[PDB]
Amino acid sequence: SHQLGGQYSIPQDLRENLQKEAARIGENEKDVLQEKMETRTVQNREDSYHKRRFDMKFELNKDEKKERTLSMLLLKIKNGNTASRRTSMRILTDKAVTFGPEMIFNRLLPILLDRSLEDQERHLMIKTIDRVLYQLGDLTKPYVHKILVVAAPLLIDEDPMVRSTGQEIITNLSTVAGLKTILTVMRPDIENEDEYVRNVTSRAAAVVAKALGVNQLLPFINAACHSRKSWKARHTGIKIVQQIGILLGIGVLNHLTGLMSCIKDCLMDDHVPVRIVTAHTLSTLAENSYPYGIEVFNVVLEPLWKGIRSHRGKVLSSFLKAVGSMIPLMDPEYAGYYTTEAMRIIRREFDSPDDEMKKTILLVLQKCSAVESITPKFLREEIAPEFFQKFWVRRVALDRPLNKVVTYTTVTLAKKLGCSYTIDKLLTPLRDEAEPFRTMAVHAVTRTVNLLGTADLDERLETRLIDALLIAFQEQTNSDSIIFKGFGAVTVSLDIRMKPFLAPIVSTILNHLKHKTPLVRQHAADLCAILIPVIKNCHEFEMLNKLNIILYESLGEVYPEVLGSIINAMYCITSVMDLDKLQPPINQILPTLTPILRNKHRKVEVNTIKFVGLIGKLAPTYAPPKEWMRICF
Amino acid sequence: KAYLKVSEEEIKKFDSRIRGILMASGSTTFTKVAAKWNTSLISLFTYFREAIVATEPLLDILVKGETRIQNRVKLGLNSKMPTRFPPAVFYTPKELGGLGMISASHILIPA
Amino acid sequence: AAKRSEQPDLQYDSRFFTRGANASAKRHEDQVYDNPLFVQQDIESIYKTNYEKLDEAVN
Amino acid sequence: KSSLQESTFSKFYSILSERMITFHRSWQTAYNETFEQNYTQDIEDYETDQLRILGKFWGHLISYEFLPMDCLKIIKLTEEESC
Amino acid sequence: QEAIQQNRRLAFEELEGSWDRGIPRISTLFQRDRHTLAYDRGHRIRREFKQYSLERNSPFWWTNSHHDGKLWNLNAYRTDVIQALGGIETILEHTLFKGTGFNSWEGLFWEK
Amino acid sequence: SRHQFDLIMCLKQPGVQTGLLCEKCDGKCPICDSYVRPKRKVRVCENCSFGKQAKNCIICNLNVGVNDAFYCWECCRLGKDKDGCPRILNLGSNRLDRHFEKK
Amino acid sequence: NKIQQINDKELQSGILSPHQSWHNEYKDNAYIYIGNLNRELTEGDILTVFSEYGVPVDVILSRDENTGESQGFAYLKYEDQRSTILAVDNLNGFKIGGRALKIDHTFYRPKRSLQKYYEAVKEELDRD
Amino acid sequence: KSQYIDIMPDFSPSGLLELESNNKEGIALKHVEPQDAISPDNYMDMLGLEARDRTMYELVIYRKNDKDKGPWKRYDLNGRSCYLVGRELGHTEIVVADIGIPEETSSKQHCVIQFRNVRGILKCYVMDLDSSNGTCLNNVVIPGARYIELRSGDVLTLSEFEEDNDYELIFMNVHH
Amino acid sequence: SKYEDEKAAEREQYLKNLNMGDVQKLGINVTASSLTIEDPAITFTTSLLGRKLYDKPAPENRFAIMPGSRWDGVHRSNGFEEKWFAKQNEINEKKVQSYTLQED
Amino acid sequence: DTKILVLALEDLKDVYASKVRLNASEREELALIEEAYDNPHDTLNRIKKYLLTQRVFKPVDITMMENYQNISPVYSVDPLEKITDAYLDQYLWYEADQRKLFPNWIKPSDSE
Amino acid sequence: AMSIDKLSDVVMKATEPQMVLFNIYDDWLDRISSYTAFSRLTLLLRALKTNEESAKMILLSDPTITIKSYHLWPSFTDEQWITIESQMRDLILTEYGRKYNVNISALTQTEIKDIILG
Ligand SMILES: [Zn+2]
Ligand SMILES: [Zn+2]
Ligand SMILES: [Zn+2]
Repeated sequence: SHQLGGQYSIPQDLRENLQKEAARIGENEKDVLQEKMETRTVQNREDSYHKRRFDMKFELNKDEKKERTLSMLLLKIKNGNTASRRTSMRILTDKAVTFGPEMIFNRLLPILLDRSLEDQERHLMIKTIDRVLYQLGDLTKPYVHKILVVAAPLLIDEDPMVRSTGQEIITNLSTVAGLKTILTVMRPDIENEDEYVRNVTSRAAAVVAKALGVNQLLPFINAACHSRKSWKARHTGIKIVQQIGILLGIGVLNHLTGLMSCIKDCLMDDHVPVRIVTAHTLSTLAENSYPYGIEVFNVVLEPLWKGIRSHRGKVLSSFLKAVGSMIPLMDPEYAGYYTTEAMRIIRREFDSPDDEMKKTILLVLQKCSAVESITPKFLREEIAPEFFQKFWVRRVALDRPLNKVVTYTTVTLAKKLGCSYTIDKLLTPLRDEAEPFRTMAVHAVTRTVNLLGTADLDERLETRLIDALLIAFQEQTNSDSIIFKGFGAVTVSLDIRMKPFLAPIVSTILNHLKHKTPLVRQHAADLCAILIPVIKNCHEFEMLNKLNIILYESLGEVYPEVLGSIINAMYCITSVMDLDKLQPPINQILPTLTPILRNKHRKVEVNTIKFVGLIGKLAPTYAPPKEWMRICF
Repeated sequence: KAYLKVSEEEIKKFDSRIRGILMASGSTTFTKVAAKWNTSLISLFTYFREAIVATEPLLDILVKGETRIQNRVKLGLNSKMPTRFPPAVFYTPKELGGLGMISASHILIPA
Repeated sequence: AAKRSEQPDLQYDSRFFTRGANASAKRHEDQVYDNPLFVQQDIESIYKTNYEKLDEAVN
Repeated sequence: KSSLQESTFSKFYSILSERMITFHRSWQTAYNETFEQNYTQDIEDYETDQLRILGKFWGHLISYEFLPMDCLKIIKLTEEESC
Repeated sequence: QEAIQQNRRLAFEELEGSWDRGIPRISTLFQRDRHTLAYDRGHRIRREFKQYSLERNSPFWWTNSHHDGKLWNLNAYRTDVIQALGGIETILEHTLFKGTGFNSWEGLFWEK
Repeated sequence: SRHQFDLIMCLKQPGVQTGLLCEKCDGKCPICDSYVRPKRKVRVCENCSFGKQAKNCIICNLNVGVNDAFYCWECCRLGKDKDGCPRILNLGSNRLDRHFEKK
Repeated sequence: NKIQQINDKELQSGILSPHQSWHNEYKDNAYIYIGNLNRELTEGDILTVFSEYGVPVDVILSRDENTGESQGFAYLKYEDQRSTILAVDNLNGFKIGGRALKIDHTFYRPKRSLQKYYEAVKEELDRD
Repeated sequence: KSQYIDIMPDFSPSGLLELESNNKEGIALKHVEPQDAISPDNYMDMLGLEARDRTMYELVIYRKNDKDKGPWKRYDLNGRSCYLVGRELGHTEIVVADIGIPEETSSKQHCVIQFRNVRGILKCYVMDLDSSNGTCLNNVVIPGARYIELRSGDVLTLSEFEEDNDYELIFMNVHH
Repeated sequence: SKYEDEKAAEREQYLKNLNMGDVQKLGINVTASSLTIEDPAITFTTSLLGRKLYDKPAPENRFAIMPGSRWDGVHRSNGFEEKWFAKQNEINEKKVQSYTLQED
Repeated sequence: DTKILVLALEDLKDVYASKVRLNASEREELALIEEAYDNPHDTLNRIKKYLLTQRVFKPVDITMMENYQNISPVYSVDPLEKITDAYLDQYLWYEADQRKLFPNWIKPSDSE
Repeated sequence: AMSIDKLSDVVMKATEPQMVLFNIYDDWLDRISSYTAFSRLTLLLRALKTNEESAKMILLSDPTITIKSYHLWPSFTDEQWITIESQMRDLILTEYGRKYNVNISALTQTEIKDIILG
């Protein structure tokens, strides 16, 4: 099989060796369109936990025409033109009565259990259940079981918009189906073996509790919590108390006595996972109560400590969360005792690598600043240095749910600790390399300086603070407000002291307005609008007219995001400074703006209309009246 | 040995290609004309690589084309003066702020 | 006794793929060159001092 | 050198030398003497690629006799002395 | 053959030399979308019939630089021209470069 | 709300805390939704206070609140001032439906 | 799933390479806490999955002093640290025997009471 | 001096790590197909001939008490690269092996029928899995832990001795 | 007291030193082929710390570390290590795409 | 199916990757392509349905591009039909090349 | 300057009073303005003035990069210079911290630029 010529490309049999791989490896690849095919379907938002909704168990020729009509209407709503479904919602809400609720729900509800439906298509179905349930008003038990299979798994869903529209149903169904019917449907469901089904109807039965009032639902809980029959009924019967205490918020209170029947006695269970749950259900009842409760929580305070002084493990993390949130509602006599008791435990647990404990350590520090007994010297000497080093690791700054806690905990400790002490420790993170960690340490400074004020800082931190910000300002990548408010909440505090630091800052504004990337020219101009009220207080009118001209020569910029923020700084300089001494001057400014009003976008139209109307107030006489009429058009 | 040359059809296609580059529209901006001459030129020398050495008419047409575009820029302002337009103006890469047009036409042509 | 997962044929060093192989082919219609004439454009930054390494190196 | 930076061998630098070696005998001695400088001193530097460009470059000069072939006398094959 | 034979690992140090060589351009084996290109067949004739369906000329009708990889590099031309004109300084004696007031010409960027 | 019918007010006994409005809903009467001529601060009940909920605008209850909320003069003449907690509970049909369509 | 949550955020921002990564907090640590193990997996089998990412020098499985069965956690030191960056990151959240194990960096302090268990383990890992 | 420490490590395999790679839904199965394992048809498709010139393989069962009734069952071996022998009684049992036998002296995993490609030639083999009772080919005992080369017509018995043999398993080169 | 302090320090040191990774501690780190190959004469004729190393080809890795002799040979991964390459290739690609797609 | 789409739609999108000021027909097309990415399955069903039922098509406009010697024709079909024509094209070439329809000699082929 | 290999080699050997030309910039002025060239040069001298041997370690790390027979400084590419200017930049700061025992995170940015520039 001799070749003619030679081989110049690749050997012929080697391409097929390659083109066979793409079939083998490609079927596992999820191609671009294959990806977007799945992403559409709502299940990509969900963990393995949430997937269990589908594991849950769900259970003529004239009148055959209505059997189509509903199935057509239910089609138009779900998949239909916006002018279609708008007419088919009007037809349901009127005619829901005449159609058999058997026919509606037996046809409607199965859709919500398929694995296909998109989020746009699901919310159009739920909106029909809500509008149908509102009318009929007398509903049989078979469907109340079906509806809660559909509706209740919403309560655990990822985002709050869906969480609420799930809650909106059950509070409507609770009134329709009445008190007697639902509490019969939960009983076989709470004794259920499956976890997910129990986690679902703790949240569902609690939503029922708020709508009908908790007293009507209380003997149900007391049956489940105190139940010796099943272990799991004790457990979930206690969770019902959380989502009652979470929903009812402050209002738990007067019901706290009846609830305490469940909590304490169900606490003593030999099963640890029950022991743990009540320790949390107390910290929620303790907080939601706040000042008033304690007289009902003395009964539980004794068994916690014998659980803290021994069990360690995760029982220590839960019991301390309970005792930690009883403190602020204790009397000053005891509250000082239990903290100095608990502050011994925390000092021992700062080295605990677990998350569950760190969330407990923060709570107690957070609540033990307000105790009188600890001095701010004790903190600085011990708790503070072992705090900032362990909780400010970069692994904290990444996940938001633990960032909001550490900064809030930092900010509260800033009342006992100095303002100069915390800001001193936050300079290492403000200059850090990681981006998400520089943003965390900015929130802590903005929040702190608003409370305490900058009067505390010795001159050296006042200079080091601003160098840390400018740095942390000039390496930012993502656009966020926090740096600007922060750098703007510092200036407002120390304003007259700012004067020497104001020369080199304005040099970097003028240096960043020459930078190629258009984001940097936003933040260069966004930081001018902040410094103007400070520059005027320092009384540089020779240094405003320099910014103003430089903002004038850039006013023909292309990028709308950037051109908008330049006009914003122009509007800050103009209102602040005298008109007569404006450098450009005004009569040269206003005719440059009128062709900018045609700039579409928004940032430009908004920031301009505020600038033009400024001149209408302050200096109407400059542009001739045919110019004002060119603006009115 | 295989001697190679460019067929006469694909010389005429090139010449007509430039002819179209001058009337194309948007021709007047100096940088778009220079970019168009670049791409066309690179398509040629990259496709016919070796064959261009042995064809006279193709070389002649290159010399006409390149001068015609430079004339496009010059008439674009108002001068044919050599003194105003030193070769750095046409030949500096765009990264230093010239046209960056890529000259294959200086050479010396075998006569 | 446990079953191996399949590795295809030769395998390859990771630097084959991560190099961004033929990336120059998503070129604009008329860009003759594939690199900026100067690094200093492409480098995106020059000197950003690292306060963490120096503090370790000093002490 | 400008031949070695070029990434592949070309007939340009061959004929550039061929036209030049025949011009005057003073360039005969310029290539003859620079084939010795390469082989002795300057081979120690080169990558295994740029030897493929030299090999073909002294191929056309020797096989067309421009060199000529007795200038290849310096090549000596031993285990002891060879790079 | 060697690697499949001894179960070793191609190191990329060995084959980096030829990274830009070859008429299919070796580097085209390691493209990201190669898996989806193995299903593109008949591309050569698609390019040559784009004459008819489109008005805009794309003067490269003989290559898909996705399949074939980029078959030329003119990078060196740009430097060699720059020193044929006398270097960057004498080039910038003919400009407003000093008017702008920049210190060095190295990082200039023209708005695209 | 005056023009959006599904939203349900609170109407409980106002406490001593002042309602807040976000920057976007700022300058509005919570009853008639007019931007003109304020008169009296709003006062909302405790059970609309507590935690995160207290901060959110008393109209959209989504964005965080900053400024105080006043009743306009006309709503203080008729007496709609003192009916109760003027706070919207649900997010309403309009806000949800935009949200899902966008994604 | 706590840690797995971080790396996705982190990588999304293009953090890339340890200086900016939270894994840089350690650098002097090698042992990795290996959590949520199944009960029947023993030291040799934990020394199966974890050599994918490196060469273990040491291992300790935590087990009750009396009955001598798995507590469910282990401490495994890799020879070259960067395996730790690799194991924590890559293999965290992975199922074995139905329960998805957790890894995290750890500082490990030896306990006198196991002193013989160290040579008994070492001698096997000292074979290689 | 009694024991070093009561605890000590193991360095022994658990069934969990090996099991996950291999599943009979209930249980792990020995014998990962060697790298050259290929189903016969896909080897026949390499040599590219429609079924008349192909070699086929069926494993026919003859109850050793009476063979006169002909085949007890007929199992086609051209489908897969490997086939597993085990205990499926019918009278409760879980079904594991490909080829089951109603034999109470046969372990769940007994002998494996493996096809391979050795230098371009399809050759079926057999290995004892070291089942409880042993195995015999040509009614001759076979050593465990090696692939023994099957040859057309040979018989496969499930036990070490003739006393327990109720069935005959015959391997067939199939042409013309 | 001083002695006690010293002892404490020593134990701390011991703790830290035990914890440190071996390769870093010895540390100090982290053409020929072509020639020795393109050569006619050649024709005529595994752990950093000596620890046992695997045999068969392993999955690729960020640092190129090689699995220990004891590895079973199954992929076990969350799937991250492959997703880092996709980001690695991306970031490395858009440095080239940014200039080449530039226009004017 | 999805891969042959990806190839087709990318072939259609490369036309408008360059263009600057778009006419209406262009926006119409780009709308169709973007929708084709947003619902691949839907547009596959649309395609195959057109491969069955539709035997009457919209008209086809002509312009002529001047080559200064030649004048060559150019056909612009409608985008709805461009997508089915594209998918059909890519598919037929993939099969026909897979089953060895065209022998070696026919050749503005893929390899060279 | 005397801490460079070549210049010391000339000044040590020479037995007569004599003038010698050098080009300090090797060939850097192809791709670099005189401004930034003088700037890098003063950085390469400031790190050689202070640490010396440890700076010369930064220069002479990779032997693959070779000083030519003409030049003084080893011939890098542009990016290798961009990193080496950062290392030579680092020696000044670590050494400053060693000298005055100031942990260098305690300094203002201006103080860093002044330290690098004198
Ligand atoms: Zn609002
Ligand atoms: Zn009002
Ligand atoms: Zn209220």
